[PDB]
Order: sequence, then structure tokens, then C-alpha cells
Amino acid sequence: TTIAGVVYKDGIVLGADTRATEGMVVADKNCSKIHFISPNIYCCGAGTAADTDMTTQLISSNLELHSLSTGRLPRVVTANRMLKQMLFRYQGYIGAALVLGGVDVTGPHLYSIYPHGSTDKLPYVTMGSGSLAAMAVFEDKFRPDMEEEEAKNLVSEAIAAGIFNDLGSGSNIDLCVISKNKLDFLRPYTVPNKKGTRLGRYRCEKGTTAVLTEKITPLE
Amino acid sequence: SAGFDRHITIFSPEGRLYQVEYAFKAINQGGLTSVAVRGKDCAVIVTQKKVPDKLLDSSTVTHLFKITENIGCVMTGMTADSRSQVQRARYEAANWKYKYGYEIPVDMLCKRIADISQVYTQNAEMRPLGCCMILIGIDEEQGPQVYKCDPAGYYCGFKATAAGVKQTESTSFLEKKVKKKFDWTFEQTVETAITCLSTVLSIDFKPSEIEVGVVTVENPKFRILTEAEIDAHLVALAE
Amino acid sequence: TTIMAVQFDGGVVLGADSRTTTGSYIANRVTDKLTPIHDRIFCCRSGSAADTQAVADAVTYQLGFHSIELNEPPLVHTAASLFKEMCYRYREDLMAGIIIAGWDPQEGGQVYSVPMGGMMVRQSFAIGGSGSSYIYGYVDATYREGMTKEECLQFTANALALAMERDGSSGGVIRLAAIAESGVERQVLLG
Amino acid sequence: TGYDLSASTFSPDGRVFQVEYAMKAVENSSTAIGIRCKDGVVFGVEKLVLSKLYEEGSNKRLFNVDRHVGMAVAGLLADARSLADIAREEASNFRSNFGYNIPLKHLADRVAMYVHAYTLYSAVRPFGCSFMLGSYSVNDGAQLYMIDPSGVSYGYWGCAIGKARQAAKTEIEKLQMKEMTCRDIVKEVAKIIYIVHDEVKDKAFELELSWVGELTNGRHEIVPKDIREEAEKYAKESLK
Amino acid sequence: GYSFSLTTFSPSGKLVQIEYALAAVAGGAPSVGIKAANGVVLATEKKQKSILYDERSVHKVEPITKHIGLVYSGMGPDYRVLVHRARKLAQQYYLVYQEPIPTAQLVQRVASVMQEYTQSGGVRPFGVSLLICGWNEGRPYLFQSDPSGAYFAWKATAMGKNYVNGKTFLEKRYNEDLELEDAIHTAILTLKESFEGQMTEDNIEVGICNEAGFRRLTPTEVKDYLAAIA
Amino acid sequence: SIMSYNGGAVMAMKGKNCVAIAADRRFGIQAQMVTTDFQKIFPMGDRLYIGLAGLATDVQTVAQRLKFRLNLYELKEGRQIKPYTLMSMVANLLYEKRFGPYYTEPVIAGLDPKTFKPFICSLDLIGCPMVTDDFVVSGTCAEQMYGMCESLWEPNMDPDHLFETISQAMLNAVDRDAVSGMGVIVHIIEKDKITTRTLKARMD
Repeated sequence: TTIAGVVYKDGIVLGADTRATEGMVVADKNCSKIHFISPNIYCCGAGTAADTDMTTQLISSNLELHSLSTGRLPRVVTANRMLKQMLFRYQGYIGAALVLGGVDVTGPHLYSIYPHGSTDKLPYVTMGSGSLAAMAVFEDKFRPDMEEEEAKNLVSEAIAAGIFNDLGSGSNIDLCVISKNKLDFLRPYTVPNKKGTRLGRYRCEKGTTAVLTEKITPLE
Repeated sequence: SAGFDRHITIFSPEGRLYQVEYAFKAINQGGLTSVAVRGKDCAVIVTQKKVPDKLLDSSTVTHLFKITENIGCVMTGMTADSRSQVQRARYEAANWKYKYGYEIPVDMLCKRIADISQVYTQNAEMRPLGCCMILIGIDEEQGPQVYKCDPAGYYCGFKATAAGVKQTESTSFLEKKVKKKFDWTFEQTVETAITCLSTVLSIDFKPSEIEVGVVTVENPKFRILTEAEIDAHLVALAE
Repeated sequence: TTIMAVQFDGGVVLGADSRTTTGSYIANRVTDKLTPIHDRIFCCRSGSAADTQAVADAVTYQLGFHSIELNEPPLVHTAASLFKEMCYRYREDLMAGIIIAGWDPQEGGQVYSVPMGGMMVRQSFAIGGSGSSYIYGYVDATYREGMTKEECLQFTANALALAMERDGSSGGVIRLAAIAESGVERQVLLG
Repeated sequence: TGYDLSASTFSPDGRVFQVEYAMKAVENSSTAIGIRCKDGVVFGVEKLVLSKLYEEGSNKRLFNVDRHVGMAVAGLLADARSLADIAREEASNFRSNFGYNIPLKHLADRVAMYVHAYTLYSAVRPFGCSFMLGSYSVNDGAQLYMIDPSGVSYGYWGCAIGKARQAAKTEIEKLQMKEMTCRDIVKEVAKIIYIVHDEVKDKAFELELSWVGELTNGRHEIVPKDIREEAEKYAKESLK
Repeated sequence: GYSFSLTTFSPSGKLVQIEYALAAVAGGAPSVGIKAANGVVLATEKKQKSILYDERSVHKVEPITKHIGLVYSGMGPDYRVLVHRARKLAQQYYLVYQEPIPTAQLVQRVASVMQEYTQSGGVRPFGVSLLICGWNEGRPYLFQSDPSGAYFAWKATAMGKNYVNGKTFLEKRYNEDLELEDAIHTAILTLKESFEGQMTEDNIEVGICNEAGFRRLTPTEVKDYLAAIA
Repeated sequence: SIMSYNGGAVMAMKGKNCVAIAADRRFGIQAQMVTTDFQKIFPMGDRLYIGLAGLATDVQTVAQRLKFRLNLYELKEGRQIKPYTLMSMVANLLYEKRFGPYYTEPVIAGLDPKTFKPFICSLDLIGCPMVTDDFVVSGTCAEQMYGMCESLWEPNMDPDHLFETISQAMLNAVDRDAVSGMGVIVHIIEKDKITTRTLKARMD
């Protein structure tokens, strides 16, 4: 699990990977870790997978309730204040590590949320197990107010540093580019890990398995 | 009449209900009249005071009520119901800032106030608060706004506003006034906010019988005018 | 984490490092450890991060609502009373190292200390945090009654730099604030 | 009339008579006045002896809410006692939650909202009391307040509650109260009580004077009028 | 003697107070809903008292979800209650089933809300009838509730003042299929049938349901339809 | 563990226009078997099944609570349930017992009610859904089932070779497990009909 974010001169680029493990066995080769919140705000999840899913849908339900009652575009500080006040009430029992990003009227805003309820506003963050490898690329190669393709190249480099560290992914690096007007969302942005071909004959026969009892039931 | 005696809040066969529309004439026992005007980037509240006694003070009479740093209001109707109405307004403005992390719009605050008044109509067993509230505030990418909240639970936003005893006379002036194309350059606003009231009541004060709240997109703080600068504008429209 | 507060004749002077760590890894390299509450009252927080962020938002909600009722600027002692009520009640649940300082119209500059227990006391100067034990004997050999503002900005800058040099949980960059009757002068320093 | 049983209903012209009815029950109570000088507030109550078996200081209408705040009630006495316990209890929570003495401008707001709540529901009735609030501070000076049964509360320089509400403040306003010391006020309160209705339709009365200001160092207590007896020595000189 | 309470019957017929609440719906602003072949058109009537009132403050055509809109004829302040109720109730479906709620399913539930205020005995019923529209699974839908709690499905209908003229109009004026544009031209023509004054871009307010979602029209869009409207 | 108290194995696999699902038959306490006819696959409407594995208490309990919520759903709506809608329904039921959780791990397989499109997914014990395109597995002998399915699965398979693939996957993986066995039942469903076969397995 490796998620990261950055603030360039116009908006926010988010990045993630595509592996869910159980124990030390790869359970999923393609898991979507960037979650929808609003048409300007997205969120990356880390930690307990079911705790991040149920939390990121509740707040996305309330902001849709709030903005439709207000009649205007939501604010990122509203989503920050709902999350940090929810997670503090559960005393860290809900294990959710979140990266919150979006573009408001005031501009782009990037946050990082810890499962006890401590939040930080930063120009760039990394969360997850492979966060230490991805912070190496940021702290070496960040400069303020980068351009579009310069920022997308940086995040795709920083996520790839965590993938070639352990507990990386069956790599499909994801990107979500949020700007003032344009919104992008790229699931197969880079596929570096290809499964090799199968070179064996595995001839199966229609009748190589013994059957004790058959049963047919038609339908309509 | 058909005559249901209108003792509680239920319907009449005509289709209406009388207890809520008895609260609209509950404002009139204040013996008072208030005017709000929105012309340009500034918005002006103006309201007279009535000090009947010399033993009675002056500072503790004012109906201008500061809700937040950037939102003020004025209250009409009876006094005791008006101040409790303000306490819910001050309270729920602070829950917005706590829950949502930014300053409440002036439009959203009247929705919260009118919904509290709606429950007292829908559900019985509480008297429905015979007072009216007029707000002002600055909203970014929207300009300044003026809103009125009714005891029935009705609200709307509009440019020139009257309340109190003399609505129909003062609003008849402002239709005749706001039909041309003015630019309302903050002394155009204050002068008409006087002279809308300065066709109506035939009074002549020396400048200590009104109150004027103001807000402006150069200093969006709510601001109650000084007796000296009230006297300035009272001879500035006025040659 | 090291926090600092010194009063003088006009007002008070605050100061802190940043370096929010987690175990032996720095999570946040630069951090606003000092927090506004009202226009003249700050606090600098220590202990658990998620606890002290939750307390300071509640006190700002209560004190900010309280002054609009009175139509008066709040007292610094009123703000320090609200932290005491939450920390003493919800002790055995929080780890908070709050120091409240700020200028007041009735009383001038004041500095209050609310440690992890829940007590409250006024001091001429107050420090706190994990790396507070190291400069703890420097500060009372160097303190002198009747300083100016510019001496106190020099006093806390040398005081924080010794712990930031030394304590592993401390360091980063120095954030300072001067609160007086006029305004709030915030600055970021390194040296 | 025929619309005036509950306090939750309106009249066909737009008012509530149950609030109107309870105000003129205070009107039948004896007169209690209040006045503030430039460094304090002086209270004064005309209180009449029931028959003879009153024991000289029973059931007084000068209460003591806080260290520096007291009341000057008039109306239903038992209803004012329960209302005074609200004000005693309200100042203790402000002390416990904020650590300093209650401001009088805020104390009158908390009480008047509590009086307001009995004017809404059909299950309860409005209070039949009205009263005064005086205090003194070095950061705020002296203040004097006034609360009706409806809940309307704001400040005066002098006031009167009772039968002779108009007949007392007719001659309060002929005093230059902005520059008098409160020790001079005490002998001036004495004549205003003694002018109106000593024993005309009644038999006898007794004077009570409460006292807060700079001379008491912010404390609120009864006057020492057992000391020097100067009220009755000076009020009874107005016989001519 | 039966017309003062709600929890008891009349010796012959039905509840009196619910019938009096329906009289309040008839004294409301007129409103028209027309179900076309590919969409649904809602239209209402929005006249302010004076020139002073801003028209861009309060709206009538109001979205519930991205494909579900809703109007009324009755009392405006009671309308805002069950809108906010229907908003929050639409999300509770979506938190469970992760799928936008079909338009048949809200009107099951919104009528059960308006049901509950017809109970005993110290509450009043609503004085609002509704018109609910949406395009779920290709076919559009146009429903109508009432303060009693019933709910139906119209080809086209009208409520408010002078509705019986608009009923007789649309009885003559409906066919099985027109396009969404011709439904708009005939929905303004029936609102013009009972009107007092010059119908401008601010006197009316129109929202539609495509299969591509719900949207309400801007005043420029509503001007250009009303420009050269028959 | 508590998951290893009774054993079990549930496998689903996606074909061309069809989908197959299989499970074992053994019921038993930790080392002692009891019976060989324990149902672990439950029909939820037509062309849509579900499989449960884990603690045999929560296998029977969740399958009755889910049937409770399904019949109320299919009466307020005249339509049948979509496969995505069931997955959101189950994940709601598991997450309500967030801190008292049921010890089971469901597997859902079925076709689209309107089109022919197959669908497979599986969930955790607290309700994290996971859709795939090839296969999902659950039970105690999980790692044995991954080793067979990674080698034998082909993208577009007729119902003949889909049956032979999931048969060879289940027979070889379960015989390597100790607490699973005693017979294997296979449901292979499609647009026209539903075929249920039971295989000749080692009864040791």
C-alpha cells in the first residue's frame, strides 16, 4: 500500500497502487484505492480496507447532502473537519489513513489524516506501508510550483519506488489529476509488471473427471 | 363566519389557518418601523428608537444585534420574543463554523431560522414567536444581501425592505424609488434609507433618535454608526 | 517538541519547534505548534497530536461564542479556565501540554500553564514539551526581570535552539509570535 | 376574552392576555424603588406589617443573589423566592465554568430567558413577579436592571415597582443622581418611600434599604440604619 | 362537531381535516407536469408581489438526486421540510445498495412520511401536494402524492389555482407521444392559459428530466423557449 | 483459529457466458467429522447463487438473515435483484457487526438478470468487497486453491472445459488439505439451464 499526493502550480495530483494482501498472500491484483468524494475532491485510502471504504462513503454522502442544500461547490476544509471529528470519536479503533485533496474557490488543498484524528496541511504527503520509499523521491525531487507533466512524472516515479519495495503492487499506477476546471482519472497509467506467458501443455479432456450424480434443471 | 373559533393550529374549510396569521399583526404592537436597503456593495439597516423616559437609559435600547463579525440584524415585533430569536441565531451560526470550518453564508442562516419557526406551526404546544428578523451580510462572488424571515417560516431575499407598522406605505415609496437606474454609491443608499422613512412618519429628530447598521465591501465587518457621523449624513443629503 | 512562553511589559512572546515525529520517524517536517484562539490569545500545544487538536477546536468554539454574547474582548484567564475544565474532566483519556498566553485589555500580558494533570497556574515564563528538561537550567540562570520585547525575542530564540540542537524529538525550524496591544507579529526563524 | 385561557394562544388582534393579566398582579404589591449614584446602587422597599405578630425582619424582599448582586422583588413573594434561587444557581455555574464573577449584563440575560420560557407553553403560567438587579464593580461601575413578567430586561438610572410606579418616579427624576455619593442617596431614598402612602389606607410599614457600591468595597449588604437612624430622622421632616 | 379533530370519524363518511388540507392545495400557485416520450417536463408559476423581490433566491423546481426532480402546489414553508426529508432518505438507499434510488421507491417512502403526520392528535397534516419526476431504466416516470398519503402516475396533470381549466385543456391537449421539445411548447401554453400579466423569463420556472439526468433551466434557456412560443 | 474450527472451501470461476461454483461436503468439529452432506451453497434467485465458508454457526445464520432481507426487497420491487446489489447488501450486513463479527467469508457468483453477463466477487469477514475477472476462493485451504487456479484458468471457456477446470482445481487442492474433503459438489449455471454435479473424491 503506497499512496502519495502533491500540489503543483494549478492543482493536485494523487497516486496509488493496486494490491490488497491477506497475511502474506496477494489477494487482489487490482484494487481501486482512490475514492470519489465530490466532483472536485478525491481521497486515497490506507490501513484497514473495509474501514476506509465505509468511512469514505459516509462523508461523500453528507457532502452531497450539504452542497445540494447549500447550492454551491463544497470546500475541502469541510471534508477535513468531518473526518477528523468522526475518527476522534472512535478513539482510533477505526483504522483509516487518508490523503485528502481537492480544489476549492480558495485553491488547491492537500491534507493527510491519521486514524486517531490528527490532520496536517502539507504540499506533499505519503501514506501507507511503502510511504517511506515514496517520501525519498519527494524529498529529493520536489520543487514548488511545478507544471502539469512535471508533477505527473514525479508521482508516478514516487509510487514506483514503493512498488519495487516490498508490499508494493501488481503494478497499475493510478493517477487522479484535479485542476480548477479539468478532472482526470487514469487507472492503467503505467503497467511495468507483466506476467510471463505460460509455456506448458495442459490438455484437459471432456471426461477426465469422474461424476457420481448429475442433475439438469431448465429455466426460462 | 364559518367560525371555527381558531383556538388551536388546525385548518378552516376555506383552506387557511388563523393562528399563524394572527402572529403577523403581533409585530404591530411594537409601535416601530425598520428599513433595509441594498443598492450596491454596501447594505444599510436603519431603524428608529423610542426613549420615553429620562430615567431609562440609552445604550440598552438598541435593536441592532450583531450576530457574527460579518453578519448583523435588526428585530421588530415584541421585545421578549425577539431576543430569544437572536440567541438561536447566534448559536447556530457558531455550529456552522465548528462543524464545517468556515463562515456561514447569510443565505443559509435564514433557512435554519425559518425551519425552527416551521416546527412550531406544524407541531403544536408552543407559541409561535411573534417577531420578525431582517439580516444583512456580504457574500463573495454574490455581493451584499438582505433577507427577511417571517413568523410563519417564510423567507425571501430582496433589495428594499420595510417592516413594523408601516410596510405598505414604505414599500409604496421604494417601488416609486427603485424603478430607475441608480448606482447607489453609499451616500445615495443612506440618504434614501432616511428619505424612505422621511416621507412616512413626520417626526423631526435631532440626530439621536435612530440607529444605523452598515456593511460594505471595503470593510465587511458589521458596524453601528456613531452619533457624530449620523449627524454628518443627516446634513449631507441635506443642504 | 519544545514550547516556550515569556511575558514582558507590553505583552507576551511565544515560540516552538516543529518536528512532529512518530516513534523515530518524522511524519511532519514543519508544523504550526502554536494555534490562534481569539485575536489576542494563542496557545502552544504538546503531547498527543490528535488530542490537542480536538481540545483547541472545542475551546475556540466555546470562547468564540462567549465573547459575542458579552460584546467584549475575552479575558486570557477565561480562556485558560476552559482548558482546565476539559483536561481535568477528561483526564485518564488525554495527554495535553497546553500553555496559554496572550495580551488582555484588563491585565496586559499573561502566561498560564496547563500540564497533563489538569492544574492551572500563572507564571512569569513557562516551558513545556519533551525536550524542555534540557534548557531547563539554562532558562532560570538567564532570565532577568524587566526585559523589553526585543530581548525576549532574543531570549527564547537562544533558549529553543539549545533543545532543538540536542533533543531528538525536537528541532526543525523556529516559529515565533509576539502578542501585544497593537497586533500579532509572527515570524519564522532559523539560527 | 374567550381567547385568554392558555398562554400559548393569540388574541384576534395579536397579543397574549395571560401575560397581560400577570403584570397587573404585580401592580397590587407594595412599592419598592431603586436608584444608582455615581459609585453604587441603593435599594429601598416600602414593606408593611401584616398584623403585629411579624417578627421585625421576617420575609424580606431584599434578596442576595451573589457576592455583589441582590434583588428588590415585588409581587407574589413565594414566586420570587423560587425565581431568586434560579439566579443564585446561575451565578455558581458561571463561577465554576469561567472562574470569575458574573457580569450583571450577562446575568440579566440568563434570567430573562428563563422567565421567557414560562410565557410560551400551556402547561405552565407566567411568573407574577418583577424585580431589580443592582451591582458594582471597579471595571464596570454600577448597573441597575429591571425585569417584567414578560421577560423584557434593560437598564435604568432609577425605577419603581408597585402601586405607585408612576407616582414615585415623578420625583426620582428631579434628582441630580449623576454626581451624588450613595451615602447622600440613602437619606434621599428615605423621603421618596415616606412621601407615598405612609398610613392612609394602611396602618403601618417598615423601611428596608439595601446597599452596594464602592463604599462597601463591592460587597452587597443591608445598610447600618440601626446605626444613626438617619432615614426616619430626615424623612419625617417632610411633614410641613 | 367532527371538524375540529383528526383521530375520530364522521358517522357516514371520511376524515374532515384531510379534506380541509386539500382545500389549501387548491389555493396554491398553478403547476403543470407533462410526461413526454423521452422525458418529463415540469413547469410552475412564480410571480412575486413587488418589483423588489429577487427571483434568484428561492426556487421551485428542485433536484433530489441527479435524475429526480420535484415541484409542488401548496404552502412553500411546508414544502422545504419534506424536501430535506426526501434528500436524506434518498441517501440512505444509496448507502445500503450503492445504487441510485428508483423513482417508484421514493414515493413509497415519502408518502409514508406524509402518512405519519395524519396520526393522532396534536399535529397538523401537510398542505402540499407534490409532482415527482425521473428517468429510471429508460422509461420516464411522473408521480403525484398528496397530504393523505396516496400516490399515482399521470400521463399529464395540473394542480393549483384554475386547475379544472387546465385539466380540460390537457384532456384535449395530450397525445401518446411527442418529443421533449414539443412537450415544453405545450407546457408553457397551458401555464399561459391562466395567467395575469406579461409572462417573462422570471415569471415562470421550468425543469426537465432527460435520460441524461435531471436539470432545471437557466433564465436564458427559458427566455428563448418563451421567445416564439406559439 | 476460529476459521479452522470446521474447515471449508468455496471456489467460483468465470467462464465465457457461464459461471461455475463449487464447495466441499464435510461437516465436522476440529478433528472428528460428523456428516458429509452439509450445505454451503445457497440459491438466491435464479442464475445467482452464494457460497459460505468458515464457522458453521455463522454459515447457517448469515444465510438466513440474508434470505430475510432478500424477500422483503423482491416484494417492494417487482424486479429481481442485480448481482451488484446483493454484494452491497451483504457488505452492509457484515459491517453492522463490526466489532462482534460473523466468522464467515462469502463468495457470490451469478449471471446478469437482463443480459448474460457473469459476475463473481468475494468479501472479507467485515465486508470489503472484491470483484475479479477470473476466480475467487475462500476457506481454510486458500493457498492450495490459488496454486491450481493460476495455472489452469483460461480466458474464454465453454461450459465443458469450465467444468473440467474447476473439477481438477477442487480435487487436487482439497486432497492436500486435512480438514476439508469427503466429497465435492459443483454448480455450473448458464442462460438456458443449471447443472449440478457431484464428483468422485477421496473419502479419507
